[PDB]
Amino acid sequence: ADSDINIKTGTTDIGSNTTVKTGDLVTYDKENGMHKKVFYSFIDDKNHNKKLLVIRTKGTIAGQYRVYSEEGANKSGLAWPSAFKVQLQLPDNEVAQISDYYPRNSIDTKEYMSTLTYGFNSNVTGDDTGKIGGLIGANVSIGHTLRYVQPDFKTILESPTDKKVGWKVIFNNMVNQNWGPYDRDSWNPVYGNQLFMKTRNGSMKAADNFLDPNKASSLLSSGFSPDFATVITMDRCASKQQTNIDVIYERVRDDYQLHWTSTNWKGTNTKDKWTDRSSERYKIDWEKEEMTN
Amino acid sequence: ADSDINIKTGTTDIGSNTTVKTGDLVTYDKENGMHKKVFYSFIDDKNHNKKLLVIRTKGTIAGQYRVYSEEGANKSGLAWPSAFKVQLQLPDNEVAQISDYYPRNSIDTKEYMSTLTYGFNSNVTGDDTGKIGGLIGANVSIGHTLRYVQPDFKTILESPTDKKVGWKVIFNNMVNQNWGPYDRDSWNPVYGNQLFMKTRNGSMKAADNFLDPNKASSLLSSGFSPDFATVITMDRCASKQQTNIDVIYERVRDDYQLHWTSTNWKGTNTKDKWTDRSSERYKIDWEKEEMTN
Amino acid sequence: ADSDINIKTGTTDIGSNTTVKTGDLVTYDKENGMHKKVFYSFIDDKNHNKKLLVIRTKGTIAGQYRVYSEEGANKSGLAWPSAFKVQLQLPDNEVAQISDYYPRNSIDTKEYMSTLTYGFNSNVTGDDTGKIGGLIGANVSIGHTLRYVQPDFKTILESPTDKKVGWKVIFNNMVNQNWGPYDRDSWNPVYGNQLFMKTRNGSMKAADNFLDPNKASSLLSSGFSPDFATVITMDRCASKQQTNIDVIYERVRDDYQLHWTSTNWKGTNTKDKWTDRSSERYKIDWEKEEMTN
Amino acid sequence: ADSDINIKTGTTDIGSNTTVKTGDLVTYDKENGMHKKVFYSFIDDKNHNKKLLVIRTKGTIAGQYRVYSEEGANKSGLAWPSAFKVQLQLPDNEVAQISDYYPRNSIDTKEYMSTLTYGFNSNVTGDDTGKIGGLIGANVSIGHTLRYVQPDFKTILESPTDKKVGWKVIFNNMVNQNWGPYDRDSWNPVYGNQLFMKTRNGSMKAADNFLDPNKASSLLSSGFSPDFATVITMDRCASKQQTNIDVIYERVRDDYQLHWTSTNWKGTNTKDKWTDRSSERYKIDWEKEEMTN
Amino acid sequence: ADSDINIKTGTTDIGSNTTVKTGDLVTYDKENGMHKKVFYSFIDDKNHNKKLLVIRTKGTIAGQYRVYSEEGANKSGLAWPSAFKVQLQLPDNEVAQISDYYPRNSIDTKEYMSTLTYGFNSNVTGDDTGKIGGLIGANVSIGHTLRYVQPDFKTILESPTDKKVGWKVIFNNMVNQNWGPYDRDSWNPVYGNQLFMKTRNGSMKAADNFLDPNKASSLLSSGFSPDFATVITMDRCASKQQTNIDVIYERVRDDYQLHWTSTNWKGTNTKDKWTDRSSERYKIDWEKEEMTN
Amino acid sequence: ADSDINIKTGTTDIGSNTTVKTGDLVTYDKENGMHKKVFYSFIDDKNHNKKLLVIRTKGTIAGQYRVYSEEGANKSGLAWPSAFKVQLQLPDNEVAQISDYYPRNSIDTKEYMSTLTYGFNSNVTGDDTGKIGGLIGANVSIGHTLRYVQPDFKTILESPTDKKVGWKVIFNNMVNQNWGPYDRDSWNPVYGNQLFMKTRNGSMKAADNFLDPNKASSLLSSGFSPDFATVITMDRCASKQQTNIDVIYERVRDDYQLHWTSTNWKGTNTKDKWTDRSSERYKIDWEKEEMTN
Repeated sequence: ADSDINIKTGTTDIGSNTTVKTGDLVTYDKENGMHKKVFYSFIDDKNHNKKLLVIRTKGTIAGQYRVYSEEGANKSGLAWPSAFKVQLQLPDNEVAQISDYYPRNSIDTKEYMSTLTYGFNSNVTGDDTGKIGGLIGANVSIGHTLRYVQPDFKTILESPTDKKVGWKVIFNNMVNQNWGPYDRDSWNPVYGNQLFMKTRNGSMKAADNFLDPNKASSLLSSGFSPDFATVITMDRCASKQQTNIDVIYERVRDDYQLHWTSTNWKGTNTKDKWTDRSSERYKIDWEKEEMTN
Repeated sequence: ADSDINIKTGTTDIGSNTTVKTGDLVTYDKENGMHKKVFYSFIDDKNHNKKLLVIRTKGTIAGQYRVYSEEGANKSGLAWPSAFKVQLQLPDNEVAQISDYYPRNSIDTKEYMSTLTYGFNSNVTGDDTGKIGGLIGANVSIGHTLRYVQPDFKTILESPTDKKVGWKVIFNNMVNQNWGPYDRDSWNPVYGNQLFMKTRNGSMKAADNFLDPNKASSLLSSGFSPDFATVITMDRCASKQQTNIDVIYERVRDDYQLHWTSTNWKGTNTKDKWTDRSSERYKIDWEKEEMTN
Repeated sequence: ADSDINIKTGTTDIGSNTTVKTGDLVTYDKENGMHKKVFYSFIDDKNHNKKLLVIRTKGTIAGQYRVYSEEGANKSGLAWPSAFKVQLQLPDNEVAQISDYYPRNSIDTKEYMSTLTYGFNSNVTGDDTGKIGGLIGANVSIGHTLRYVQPDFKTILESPTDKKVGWKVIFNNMVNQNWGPYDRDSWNPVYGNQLFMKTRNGSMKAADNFLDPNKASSLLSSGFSPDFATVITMDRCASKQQTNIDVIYERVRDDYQLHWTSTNWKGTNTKDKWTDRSSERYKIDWEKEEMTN
Repeated sequence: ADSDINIKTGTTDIGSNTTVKTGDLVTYDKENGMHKKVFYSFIDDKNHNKKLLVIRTKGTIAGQYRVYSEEGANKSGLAWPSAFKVQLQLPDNEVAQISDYYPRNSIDTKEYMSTLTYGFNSNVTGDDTGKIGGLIGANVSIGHTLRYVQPDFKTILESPTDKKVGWKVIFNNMVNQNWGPYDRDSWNPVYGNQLFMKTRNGSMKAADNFLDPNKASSLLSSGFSPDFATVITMDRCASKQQTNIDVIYERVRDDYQLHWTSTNWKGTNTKDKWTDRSSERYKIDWEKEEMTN
Repeated sequence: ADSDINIKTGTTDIGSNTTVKTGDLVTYDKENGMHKKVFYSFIDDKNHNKKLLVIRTKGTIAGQYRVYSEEGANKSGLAWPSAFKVQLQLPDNEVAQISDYYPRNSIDTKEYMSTLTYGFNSNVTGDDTGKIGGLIGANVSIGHTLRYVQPDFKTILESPTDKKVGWKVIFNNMVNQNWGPYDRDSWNPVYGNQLFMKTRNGSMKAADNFLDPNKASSLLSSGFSPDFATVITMDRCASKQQTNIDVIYERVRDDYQLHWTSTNWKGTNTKDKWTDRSSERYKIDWEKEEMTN
Repeated sequence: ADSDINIKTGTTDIGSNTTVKTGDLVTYDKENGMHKKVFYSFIDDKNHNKKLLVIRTKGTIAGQYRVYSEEGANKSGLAWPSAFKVQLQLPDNEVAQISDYYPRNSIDTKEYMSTLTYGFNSNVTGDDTGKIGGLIGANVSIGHTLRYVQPDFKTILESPTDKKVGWKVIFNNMVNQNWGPYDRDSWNPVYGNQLFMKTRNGSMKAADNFLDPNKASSLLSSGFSPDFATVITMDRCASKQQTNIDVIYERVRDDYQLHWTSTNWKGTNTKDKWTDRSSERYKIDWEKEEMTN
């Protein structure tokens, strides 16, 4: 930070003694079930070499964890969200540039532990027949331990350019009734993929053998709420002071099937079966400091 | 945050140099046992493109954990709250939109640990008859550990649109006298569901074999206090400056029955047996900046 | 800090009552996949003996983890980023000097634990034939444990001079499907290097046996975002008030090959096979307090 | 602190309503590889009985971990930094005094744990031939555990006077590929000192059997950045208002040799074989409030 | 605090809207190796019933851990600091009083853990001769664990009066090459006191068998830096406005001797062998608000 | 707090825009060894319905842990402080009331852990004579663990009235050379109470067999420093504006006796053998906002 290089806190930051023009644009895509919200802030700092627009993409993409198919009592299918995506894109003819973004990719850590034990033991054995025994023993043991945190979903900043930025929140793995964790590639020769299997050999219909959504991650059913920030820069003496920007919300859905194998349930996951894409074009007026649909 | 993109803290926030009009509306629903409180804040920031109304739903929904049925000394029933709900809804013809909400759904994590141990041991055994024996052995062990936090109740933001938003606090699982945890689907072939049974084979009346409310979650008897925030946006030059909004409080009650099976007690839980719903219509005057019932 | 030597906080910091001139310069190198961003701040504090320019190098270097070669079904190659580098360099004829930098190299710690246990046991055994036996035993064990944190990538400040400063983020080690950790030098006589092996003996094409990028560090595929800071000083009454500075972004790529050995897969890693360099020259005008390409 | 003795926070600190004169002096010693930086602050507080100069010594001393000798394929030598030192000295005829310094020596702690466990066991055994046997046993065990943190390098304030102050950062111990930790005095009859030994019996050139610098502490190769502070006091009505001060940076280098003993590698460390010393004299003008070389 | 009794924080503190007169007095005792520093603050708050002088004693008492005696290859002695002391004393004829001091004695805590385990086991054994045997067993175990922190040195406020106050930092115990901890009274029949024994039976000179000072607490060799605060009160309308105060720094040195017992080394510690006292008299002028030697 | 009920922080606190009159009264009782200090604050807030006096009792009560009796070499006695007390009392005819106090009694917690493990093992044993044996075993284990913190001394607020308030700091239990903890009621048939015995069977004088005060809690020898706050209210329009208050400091001392039982040492503790009590009457003038002896 600034204090690490002997500089007062906030000295190098943008936006002091500036009037900031903020706004909210709200859309609801009913077919895709996406509540999209753009919170924008225009910052024209006289001491900064460019004009800034901060765009925060928020809202909620519904998970839509849903049993969608019932082929009798022995086969069923469940659609579930394996990824949520948010993308911002400027057309290539624009002179505005994507300057900053948040959050970014972090370096993950793990804790390592090493152990070395050694010991000696000895005993003497008695008896009422006068038999006397003895024993002397020694042992050594070496151990290694690895500890780390696994989230249910991972937030990843995809490789940005000066015209395009994006984030994806992807399914990592989940605990199923204290078992697991299972992921999209877990395989068992007997039961297949047990991601959303409720019982291994229950006698109910297949449509009733899926994990209850309250027992899974809330992102699967209620959905994910993005909170992403992009900073777009514009030259002050540019000829054209109007920009277009596209914002895309996305949901990728996998297909998890349960079928009865005459002795137990077997699960099978198919990746990226469906994609729901909701796009919206916005107009930025830099001189008026406003954003519209 | 702002400091992550080289921007002064609070630069992009709403409500600087603004007069905020606050208010409280309090109702008590005696039949449903709900103390409903609405704390509203009108923010008309000149630098923001819309008028904001922040509505905080608060109060308390009583748990109403109570023994409701006694069919002799051998069977009894207990009504208990498995869910609390808060919903806000705007009518279809309104111009105002639901812009923001809090809290949202967060990604939950788990801690994973793996262990690998290997060791060698050796011993020599003597005897008084000159018998000498030896032993050399080796061993290897692999372990996996999973750790995570389990709350008694989960707070879930249900999928919002621009016209309605909702939260639900649902029962997750509970510890019964250091045993468990048990949930609404726990089943034992001998005892059934042991969520609220006090003794496994006590010889008292069934109505006296339910877990004491002081030994359970305080949400079950004393109740739950919502603290939820919604932000509603309105255009400044809209023709009509009056909005209607519905606020609904809900309590879903399960039915837990104990009966004597001639050897021990057996428990059975029935889900969503009752629903208490208390609705209230409010009028928002944007020009006067007030809310009324 | 200042309070440790009885001095008010921030008393000795630079930049009070100063007008700071900030700016952003954004480039996108399409061939190298590098989004380069320079955030500069000119600080001319009258109470400081020199003019300061703080340069923050930011942006994102894409990882570009990708399968690049398929020699049939039994051989494949994967290019992956083992290092990301950022360098700033002043020409030797300049009079401006590199004054400060951040982050720097930290001293790492480990936690040590010692254990000493001793115990005694005894038992008596008796059969129905009047056989009575005894046993008395003692044991002692000594243990040592070492615990420390291992990041996936390490950030290192390379030894700076007054003309050039640099950072490198280098691959340390990675967990592969709860196994490992593996690094660039892990070797197994049977399987070779298992850094990005998906299955040990799976029967599939070699190009399909590499670890999924979602299951690895996000730095490998999506890439790394630099956050480095340099402080450059300049004399106030210097004759020439123009400086040149070179900023270089680098990506070093290793080559991980999988091949079928008729029984199982074997992986070999080749270090520093490719290097992608993206250099950019900037002009610093100290009088105008501006920075240009 | 002040609040512990009922005094407003910061009441007794120096530097309120004072103009502070700061400056930077940067030197690069190419022969010794030392980037030396002095950040000075002159504080003349009217309410303080003396003039203060705060000198912060910063910069970076390069580690210079490097293979320096190759006597064929069976012998090699590595020079590595075992200590970094920073010293400030005033000539004995000066009237200025060293008043304060930071950091200082802190008291280290350890965590102690005692355990006492006892138990009883019993079993009954029975064969198909009517043989019945019993066993009753008891045991007791006592354990002691000690836990503490061990940094790779220790920073120590050497005993100051009113004319000279100094710090040294010295090598403590290091983990070598999850083994150890090893220090400068570790000895093993078979392998000698295994501080920087890569393989115990690998068949390669001796120069290629040293631990890779990326797998060691970053201080060994990239180097150490001092962050030390000294406070010098001077009387206001002294006749001579000019002071001289010497600042010295030092690097002590050990010599680690690997040689082949026809069966395995053996390592030997020689302490304090080389010393690189970089000295610089500065002139302090108290009335002009400036510092020069 | 104030907020606990419904009072604004800082309301009851001293020193608001007050001019504070601060000063530094620095001495170096070369014979005793003590850098003594007094930082004083005069606070004359009009709303307080007395004049306050805050005296902070700082500086550094050198440890002076050194081998002082060699009586051949078989006997040696080492002087080491077992205590550092700081005392302030007012003459009994003074009317100023010691009113406050910091730090004070804290209440130390320990963590207690109780464990109770019980279990059952069973097994069946069968060989090729038809011999079938069984075993059923049960066990119970009770454990207690105690955990607390042990600093190397303890800081103790000695019982103050209104005329004298004092602190002592005393040696508590130390880890010797991962063994111990050892204290001044540790005794082993074979080796005596092993506080600073390097090797138990090494064949070297006795003077070379003492623990290296870099492997011990830095307080032992480099020394201890006091940071103690005293508050003196004076009546405003007192006839004489001049006070005398004595400040004493002290170092107590123990004598640790190593001698060869023809089989191994034996250590012996003698307590409080030497004491070094450095006393200084200061004059306090309450009218001029200054302190002098 | 205030923010929990939608109220600005500090809105409801006392003492804004108020002139506070503070003072210190210092006494030293030499016979009882008590340094008593009263720090008072008069607060007359116009918006508060009463005048407030905040009295902070501070200082130090010396522990006075000391050997007081020696009856030959086989019997000795030690006086040690088992309780420190501070009491404030208003006469019953006063109009002023005790309104608030700090600290108060807090609810203590414990951590509970339950464990259930079960396992299976198998065994196949061979021989050179062709004898083959097998074994199949199963086991189950249940465990409970309780963890909580135990301080050496407990601070307790005794039941206050409107005229009387008090605190006591009482001895809880102590660790004796890593054994224990022991308390005033610990009893062993062989050794009695081992609270302060240094050796169980050492052959020395009884007066030399007591634990070293440096190895015990510092409260036992150096003593306890109270920090207690009382708030006294008074009506503004009252006839008499002078109050009296008594402040009492107390130390209760137990008597720990060691005697030789011809085989080992035996300790006995006698509770509340001595009580040292020092009282002081203070006059409060509410009009002058002054407190005197």
